[PDB]
Amino acid sequence: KNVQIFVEKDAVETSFEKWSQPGHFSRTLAKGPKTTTWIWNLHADAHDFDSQTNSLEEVSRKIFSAHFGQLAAIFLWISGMHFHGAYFSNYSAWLSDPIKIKQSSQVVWPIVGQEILNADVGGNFQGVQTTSGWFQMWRAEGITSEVELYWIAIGGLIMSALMLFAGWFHYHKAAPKLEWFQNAESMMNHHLAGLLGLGCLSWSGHQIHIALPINKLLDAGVSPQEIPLPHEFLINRDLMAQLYPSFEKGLTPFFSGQWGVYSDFLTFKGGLNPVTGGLWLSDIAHHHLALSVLFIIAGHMYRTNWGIGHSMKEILEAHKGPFTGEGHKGLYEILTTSWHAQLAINLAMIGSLSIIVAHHMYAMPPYPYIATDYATQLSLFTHHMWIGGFCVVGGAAHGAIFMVRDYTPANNYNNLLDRDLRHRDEIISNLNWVCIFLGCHAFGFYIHNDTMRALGRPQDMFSDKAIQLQPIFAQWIQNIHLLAPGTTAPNALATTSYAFGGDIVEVGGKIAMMPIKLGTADFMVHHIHAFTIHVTVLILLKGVLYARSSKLIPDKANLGFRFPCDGPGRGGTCQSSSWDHVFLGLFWMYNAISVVIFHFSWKMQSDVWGTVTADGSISHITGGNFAQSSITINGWLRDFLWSQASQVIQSYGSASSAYGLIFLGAHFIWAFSLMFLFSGRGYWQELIESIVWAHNKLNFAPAIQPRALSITQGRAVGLAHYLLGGIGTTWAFFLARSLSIT
Amino acid sequence: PSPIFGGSTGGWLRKAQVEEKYVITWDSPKEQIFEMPTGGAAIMREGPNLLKLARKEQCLALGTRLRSKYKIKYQFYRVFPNGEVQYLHPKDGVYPEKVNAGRQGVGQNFRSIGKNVSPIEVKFTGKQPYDL
Amino acid sequence: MINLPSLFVPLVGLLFPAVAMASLFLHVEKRLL
Amino acid sequence: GPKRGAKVKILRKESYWYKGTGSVVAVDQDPNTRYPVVVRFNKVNYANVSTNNYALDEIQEVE
Amino acid sequence: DISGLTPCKESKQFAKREKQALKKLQASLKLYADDSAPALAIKATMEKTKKRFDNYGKYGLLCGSDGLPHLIVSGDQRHWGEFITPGILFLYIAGWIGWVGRSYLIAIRDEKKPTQKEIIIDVPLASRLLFRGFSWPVAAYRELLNGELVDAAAAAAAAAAA
Amino acid sequence: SHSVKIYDTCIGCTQCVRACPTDVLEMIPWGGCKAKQIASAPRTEDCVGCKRCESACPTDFLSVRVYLWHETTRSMGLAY
Amino acid sequence: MRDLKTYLSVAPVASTLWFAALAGLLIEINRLFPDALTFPF
Amino acid sequence: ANFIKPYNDDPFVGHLATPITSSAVTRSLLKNLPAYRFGLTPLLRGLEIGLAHGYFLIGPFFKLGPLRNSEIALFAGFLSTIGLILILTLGLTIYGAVVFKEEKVMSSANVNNLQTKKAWDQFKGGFFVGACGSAGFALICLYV
Ligand code: CLA
Ligand code: CLA
Ligand code: CLA
Ligand code: CLA
Ligand code: CLA
Ligand code: CLA
Ligand SMILES: CC1=C(/C=C/C(C)=C/C=C/C(C)=C/C=C/C=C(C)/C=C/C=C(C)/C=C/C2=C(C)CCCC2(C)C)C(C)(C)CCC1
Ligand SMILES: CC1=C(/C=C/C(C)=C/C=C/C(C)=C/C=C/C=C(C)/C=C/C=C(C)/C=C/C2=C(C)CCCC2(C)C)C(C)(C)CCC1
Ligand SMILES: CC1=C(C/C=C(\C)CCC[C@H](C)CCC[C@H](C)CCCC(C)C)C(=O)c2ccccc2C1=O
Ligand code: SF4
Ligand code: SF4
Repeated sequence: KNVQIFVEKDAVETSFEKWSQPGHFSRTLAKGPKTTTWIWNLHADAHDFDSQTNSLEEVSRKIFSAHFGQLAAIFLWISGMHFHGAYFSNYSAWLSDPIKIKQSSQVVWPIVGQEILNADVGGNFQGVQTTSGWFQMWRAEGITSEVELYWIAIGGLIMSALMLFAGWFHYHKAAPKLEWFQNAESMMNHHLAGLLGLGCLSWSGHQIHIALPINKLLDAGVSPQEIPLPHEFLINRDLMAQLYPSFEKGLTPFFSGQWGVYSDFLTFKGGLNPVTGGLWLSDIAHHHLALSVLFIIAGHMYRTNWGIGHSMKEILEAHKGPFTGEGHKGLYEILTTSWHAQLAINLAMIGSLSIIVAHHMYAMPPYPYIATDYATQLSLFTHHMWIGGFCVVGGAAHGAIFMVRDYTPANNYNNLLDRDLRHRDEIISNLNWVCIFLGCHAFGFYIHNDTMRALGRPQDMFSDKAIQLQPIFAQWIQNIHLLAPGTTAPNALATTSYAFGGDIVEVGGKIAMMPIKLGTADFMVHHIHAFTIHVTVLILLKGVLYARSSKLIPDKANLGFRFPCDGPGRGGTCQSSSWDHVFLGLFWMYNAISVVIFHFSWKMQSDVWGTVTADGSISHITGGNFAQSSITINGWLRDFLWSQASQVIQSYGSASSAYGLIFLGAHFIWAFSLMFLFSGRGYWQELIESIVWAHNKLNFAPAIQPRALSITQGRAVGLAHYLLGGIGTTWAFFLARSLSIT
Repeated sequence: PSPIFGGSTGGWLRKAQVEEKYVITWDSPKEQIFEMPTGGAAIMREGPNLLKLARKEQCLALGTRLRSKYKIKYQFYRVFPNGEVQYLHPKDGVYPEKVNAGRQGVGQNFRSIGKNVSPIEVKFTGKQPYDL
Repeated sequence: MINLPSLFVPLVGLLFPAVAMASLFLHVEKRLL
Repeated sequence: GPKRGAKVKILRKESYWYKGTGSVVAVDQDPNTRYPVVVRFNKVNYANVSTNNYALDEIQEVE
Repeated sequence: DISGLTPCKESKQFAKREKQALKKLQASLKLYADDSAPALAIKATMEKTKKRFDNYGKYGLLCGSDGLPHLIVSGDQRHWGEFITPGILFLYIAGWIGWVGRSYLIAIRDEKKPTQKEIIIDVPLASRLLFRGFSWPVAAYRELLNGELVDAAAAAAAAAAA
Repeated sequence: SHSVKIYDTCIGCTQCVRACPTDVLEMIPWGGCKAKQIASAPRTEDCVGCKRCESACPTDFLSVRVYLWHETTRSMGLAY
Repeated sequence: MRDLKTYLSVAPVASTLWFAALAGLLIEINRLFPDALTFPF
Repeated sequence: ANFIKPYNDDPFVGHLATPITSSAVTRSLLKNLPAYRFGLTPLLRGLEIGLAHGYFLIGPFFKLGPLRNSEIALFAGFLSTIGLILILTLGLTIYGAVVFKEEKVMSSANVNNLQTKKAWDQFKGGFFVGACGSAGFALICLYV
């Protein structure tokens, strides 16, 4: 057998000795501090496990146990939330009337006049309005009572302590060997079939037996109280056959292969629930079933201990064309002997996933009563755009850490990796052009519109009334999705989303979904999206390809991943390291995602969101100003930023006045960053010397000598304040704007 | 006797045939793969090896990787467009890190650094404080 | 006269800089001078 | 002059440790050496260096 | 009075601020039933608010035409409670910290590893030192006229210039 | 070209010569210090100016010193 | 447990305990004697 | 099989011979363009080039012009193609006035060379004739 369990017993003694010696993990820091730079190095190097030991087995043991610690903090986080929903919320009052009661799971103490933050939300309750969608998620599970939330909170605490115990057990008591970690084919079979497959099967089981029948009674108008205990849905088929009259057959049409009997709970109707404005739970139960069969079957594609199956190595090595040379040879050693190469894939995938997740939750809203909560819709969408943005660049950082540290030329003669490095001047110069081509056109469309309008010539602007730029490719695709129910998807009753066209869904007088028409003002913005992604890719790609050498520095790989420069000769060598490429690309991701959430917040408010009256008279939030006000920069500056600021700037004395303070606080922090980004270290260290003198004059000085922040560190400070202040100012602007319109 | 390489776009430019170009020679006891300063990989040939580069640093960077990583030792040349060659590294066959009888003093101030003159003293002259 | 701005502004705005940018280019790129 | 183990004050102006005190470790008896005296310090400079060579006219003795 | 200001107990605009602040909380109070937790919280808030206006009225503070309290820092002894008396208080606590912290650095300086005791505090020693700064104006004065407060000019390193 | 000067506080520990990436400095015989060797700058025209030599010099202040000078194609560090 | 005591004496642990005790000092005084613009009380 | 090798069997030269660089299509196509054709006077080299450029520079001026919707939409833009060609020619005069050097020895056995001062002048004047003439040619072809 090749797949076995290898574990070392009693590997590391558990004592408080090392806790009292900061910097024990590295060879240079263990001597103790001499300057204040030591304190900074202590934190920057604490998780760099690769630079602490040379053994791959010891690095892998540290990573494994740290995953248990990360999960234990997530369980504690989840257990808190459920606890707040059970003791500091208005969940019951919300369940009885989820159109008038606003949501809240946080209560502040009254101590310095801050009680004003407890808003008058409803249901004889005062608290801070929360926009995480905990409530809607609980209704979809069929919660209905605070008691049930309490058990989740106790079970979250127990799981959290189980994780803490497992991470301690696997690092000190039962430390598993290197052979165990290097089992990719086994690991893939378990994550596909076990984690994802049995996860979707059991979840589907909860949805069919507990979540489906409770939701049917809530939707029909039954008060929570009259709904029976969830376990009573598991015992009496009489209760289950009244709602879905195919339980009288039981489980026999499943083993006879007559699955169309269950069309009561395995639907493919599409659209949304006219009552709640969320997806049909019956579609979601079918969704998890079809997934779980796919995941369990996919977890049999690899060979472990029995002959049958694929070896990952013979797959990749078979793929070689006459342009690619050796093709995929060597990518195994890479992806089974280096943790950096793994994160580079994984973070790029998980970050892309969170972006994908945010696009699908506003167009096909999966929870009930969430589509008309515009504060939740807006908050959840931007959040995943940010988390997606950070993880994507984080994949590119580890790709460049891999090229510097784990990459070897002898392991890769003439393969795809070796070949990319060989024409790296061609990838970068061609990308460079595509960037100069996309920016001059997409941003120059706005300038033209800014000058034409200012010169009194609107007849010559790129608009829906002048020179049109109609997005005909995306309009063509919308028609296909609209005509799809019946033809291309003959068993589908309605379209996947109403964005491609169809009818208007409304819950409580508010609009949940509407067709989203695309015109030339849409078209122009989509290129800005195109353009800012291509530039971000230009910086990160360049950092990975030139991580080891350049024409400028031939021995860049000997200097390391993150070095400040190679001196003021050879012209300027500042920011040549691949860490500095990651540093620059963080500012672009920021630039790119900011335009995305600006585009989403304004298009939804202009052309979807709003209320209605008799004869379907739709009144939008900003009244349809999107086709003729977003084609110029002045229109974006005056109608989006200036007009919609009125809430956050007039929030004083109200319950949303914390958003006005955090608004100013983040404008302050953002400006504070510019002191670190524009200046440099040797002006600050001379400044410290005059200060130290005033201390020496008075007979005292710290024995840990004060030293200015280093070149690399002064950049990482200025970037962290730039993001914090920038994202924060928008955070405060988005919530005080959307709480006032929801 | 050029090593085994499939080519790359990071090689020499016009500067080579118009301005000075550099070659480097080394002797290897066996066939081993090394990293190119302008390219990712290449197999060196047993016996003498000849490589053409565009900068002195690129040539010297390869030497450093050939020294403490493979235990071998090399010669640098400057080649002009007309055809005149120059012999550069090592200057006198002996490495610059090891003292060799016969070398001379170039560019040495016979005092410590705090002993330089004020810039107002050398006013209106065509020099500098560190050239006195 | 009242007809003067439609004569000078193309001359000053388009003609003078095109001659001046041409003149400086020749001077900057001239080897023995 | 100093001996081995004497505590001196640096009088070099461009030294990191001007007007500062420290301890003589070795004095080269050969007078061809221009800076014969190794003086050690307990605080490091900006390059994290702990010692330096000096001449006899650049150090003062404390008591 | 000073600057044409009026005292707050006699300001017509300070009284209007008191009424409108109470009216705002009463109109929020009417939407709740009398025994419930939101009605008891807003009733306690109007007591806190009403005590805030009463306190200022007799405080002896000065109001303007805006109706807000103003502070006088010329040095008048009649408005001492505004700056002098809380000023002397802060000086006592700020000079207490600086004195005590300096005692610590000077104490652990004569040692093998002084830097070790700045990242990892000798707490028994630190605790002792922290409370010896209660008589700092006497202790900082004894060292000034001793020679142990300020060092000599030949003990400070100086930049090449001077 | 750039200017590289070498002062008499040089203790001759060869660390600048081992750090130079373009072979500008070398060690020569000298009778003024324990190691009887001083650094020398015979080929300052290959000097790119990156100052790696000064980051390696242990004396305080430095024995080796680089001063910015007129730039050629060699000190600009161009491969074109 | 002389090593846990040295761990509790490290600068960031002492800083959070000292601040926690000192923030709560100011919060408690502002709970009993609130709104003290000046000495007037 | 390998479709990528070092250009001209020189592995250290910084170029790659791919089917975009050196294939039978791109070889025969580039060898017959007027900037690289064997047997052309430098006037003729500039004439052709100019003949093919002035003809399509017309288009964006006549269609997306400031006076595109007027009865003098064709005139407006043709004039502005001539003004574009005057700027381009001006860039050709100054480039050759500085890149090439005057010849001492009347010795001239290659009067055909393009990369010289005398021929560049002929090449520059041929560009101006062919581009103003092709601007006028589709003035006739569009007036229909
Ligand atoms: C809003 C942005 C911003 C801010 C806040 C500062 C702040 C500062 N800069 Mg500046 N700087 C900026 C932008 C900014 N910079 C930009 C764009 C540049 C161009 C690169 C520079 C370039 C620059 C240089 C060259 C110099 C400064 C200096 C200073 C300091 C001036 C002294 C001072 O104001 O003490 C007050 C301290 C602050 C305002 C920092 C905020 C501290 C907060 C947390 C205090 C909160 C208030 C209150 C005390 C709360 C009590 C605390 C609690 C624990 C009880 C201070 C740290 C000089 C300096 O360092 O001299 C001392 C200096 O020489 N900066
Ligand atoms: C069916 C088997 C199975 C399952 C479910 C998992 C599940 C997981 N593995 Mg894993 N693994 C397996 C087999 C399995 N592995 C094998 C055989 C190997 C050796 C090749 C590995 C080697 C491995 C490594 C090296 C790492 C993981 C990690 C992880 C976690 C990924 C993070 C995540 O998505 O959190 C989702 C979290 C949850 C779903 C919570 C579940 C918490 C526990 C574990 C419950 C599962 C136990 C049991 C099946 C539940 C029974 C339910 C009951 C009602 C019947 C996840 C908990 C990573 C990790 O985080 O480690 C800590 C990691 O670094 N695995
Ligand atoms: C699963 C995700 C993941 C993992 C495991 C790692 C792991 C690692 N990364 Mg990495 N990284 C990630 C995501 C990840 N990263 C992402 C998303 C990015 C892009 C932003 C990066 C960018 C990145 C760079 C650029 C570098 C690393 C480095 C490292 C290594 C050492 C990290 C360390 O010691 O930090 C210790 C941790 C800290 C010092 C914490 C500070 C975190 C910030 C400053 C505070 C956050 C603010 C907070 C959330 C809000 C504040 C609010 C305020 C009011 C208080 C380690 C291998 C470094 C390295 O050397 O690689 C080997 C390195 O140079 N990574
Ligand atoms: C508003 C501020 C601003 C602007 C305009 C730019 C502009 C640019 N940056 Mg950026 N950059 C900025 C802030 C800005 N940056 C900041 C704050 C940072 C610090 C983090 C950086 C860091 C940075 C890096 C690291 C990179 C860039 C890149 C680029 C270039 C993108 C290519 C392109 O489309 O150019 C086209 C020009 C524009 C989009 C702007 C003007 C558009 C005009 C109006 C249309 C055409 C005009 C025409 C040509 C001339 C006619 C007018 C004239 C006759 C008067 C471009 C020059 C990237 C690059 O060079 O890749 C190619 C790159 O890698 N920048
Ligand atoms: C780059 C962005 C951009 C674009 C696309 C336009 C587009 C336009 N502007 Mg402009 N404009 C811009 C930026 C831009 N503007 C900026 C930044 C400003 C502010 C300074 C202005 C200010 C401005 C004014 C004041 C005016 C215009 C006008 C115009 C119009 C005509 C211009 C014209 O005839 O040019 C000539 C065009 C060309 C010579 C086209 C060359 C490009 C060709 C097609 C490229 C072909 C590439 C080809 C595919 C390569 C493959 C070859 C291979 C197949 C062999 C046109 C709609 C005028 C108007 O009336 O508007 C209607 C006008 O009066 N613009
Ligand atoms: C300050 C000086 C200045 C002046 C006087 C002008 C004048 C003009 N511009 Mg211009 N421009 C300038 C600066 C200036 N520009 C700058 C700095 C920019 C870049 C930001 C632009 C960008 C710009 C654009 C994008 C456009 C103009 C256009 C125009 C024309 C106005 C529209 C119209 O009715 O013409 C309509 C034009 C005609 C009816 C025919 C005019 C044909 C000309 C006069 C032929 C000139 C021939 C001659 C050989 C030119 C030699 C040039 C050189 C040697 C000096 C007019 C000729 C528009 C244009 O060219 O229209 C086609 C146009 O699209 N301008
Ligand atoms: C929310 C939450 C929670 C909770 C959770 C839970 C409650 C879970 C559950 C879960 C579950 C409760 C699961 C279940 C599972 C089950 C399963 C998964 C089953 C399966 C089975 C099967 C698969 C079968 C098979 C078969 C057949 C069909 C036939 C033949 C025979 C056999 C046996 C083979 C916690 C506390 C953690 C924390 C916080 C959060
Ligand atoms: C798109 C595309 C393409 C391309 C194409 C092209 C690019 C074309 C061009 C074309 C052109 C661009 C053409 C031109 C033409 C021209 C002409 C046709 C001219 C004419 C002229 C004439 C005939 C003459 C004139 C004159 C003179 C010179 C003198 C005076 C008199 C006259 C006026 C007569 C391809 C194939 C790749 C592929 C597909 C796509
Ligand atoms: C200001 C600045 C410094 C000076 C900053 C230093 C020396 C760091 C000071 C951090 C202190 C010591 C940490 C403690 C923070 C404050 C004592 C408390 C502020 C927090 C409030 C909320 C209380 C640099 O060292 C530097 C280096 C390189 C580029 C730019 C710069 C730069 O801009
Ligand atoms: S400046 Fe750089 S290249 Fe010049 S001698 Fe010093 S280390 Fe060598
Ligand atoms: S200059 Fe510095 S590195 Fe060079 S020999 Fe002297 S002490 Fe050593």
